[PDB]
Amino acid sequence: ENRIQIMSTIAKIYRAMSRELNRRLGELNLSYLDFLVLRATSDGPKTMAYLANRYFVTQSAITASVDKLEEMGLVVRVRDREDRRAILIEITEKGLETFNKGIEIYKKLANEVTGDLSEDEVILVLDKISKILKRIEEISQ
Amino acid sequence: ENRIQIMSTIAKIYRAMSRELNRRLGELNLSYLDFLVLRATSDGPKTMAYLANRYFVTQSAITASVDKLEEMGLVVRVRDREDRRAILIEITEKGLETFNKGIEIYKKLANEVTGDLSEDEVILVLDKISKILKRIEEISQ
Ligand SMILES: [Ca+2]
Ligand SMILES: [Ca+2]
Repeated sequence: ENRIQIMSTIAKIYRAMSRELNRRLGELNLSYLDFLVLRATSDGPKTMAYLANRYFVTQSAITASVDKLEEMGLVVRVRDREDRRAILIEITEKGLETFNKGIEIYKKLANEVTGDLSEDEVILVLDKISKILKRIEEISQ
Repeated sequence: ENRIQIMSTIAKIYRAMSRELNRRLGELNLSYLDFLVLRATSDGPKTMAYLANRYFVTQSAITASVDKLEEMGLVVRVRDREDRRAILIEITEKGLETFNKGIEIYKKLANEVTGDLSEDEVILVLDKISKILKRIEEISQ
């Protein structure tokens, strides 16, 4: 019924958004996934395992995105002073600058799509779907 | 602010749901995408182009899913009596039976994740995000 429609509508929204975001982020020379790696590392270094798990993508996909971001000078691979094997992906100043640009593109698009909604409506939906996310995350992992 | 959180929460929900659905649908010998092909063809034959576009996946991905579904006897490729090139993917009786089983798995999971919400809340969110979907679809294509 409605509970099923809520989830399928959520899925359709994500697909359309991801498609438009890849298009708009293309001007920053980034794909939606590349942007996600930047968003994840913008607040602290992340392990490649974390990146693949958090955003549900293959390790080869993350390796591909990280390699690209590294070539573009947006992130760097940091190794432990002793165990150089344990690797963290750290964002660069340039990476943060590009990320910030990505955020504004995301922000602009989000305003457009949520247009028909008032600040109140927006907040109502957010509080609610936030409970859905908490549950699926508790169930899926 | 909140408009950005709404979209990112929607994205996180989809990823967690898609992951759990692939797990649960695995018992029906299906992946989330296979289920989507069945859902799309359950109400009428669909072109492979439509399938790839509607669910934002590559044509090679759809070809892979359709080939599998065909081997499993869940769908068939129908050719025009004259132009045998124009191909439609039609669901089979067995395909509909499996689809129906998939729906119940989807339905069960949707009830769980939307648990903290009452029928009213569920409906409120649905009416709202439905407007978001209408807009992004108008913008993305
Ligand atoms: Ca758990
Ligand atoms: Ca348009």
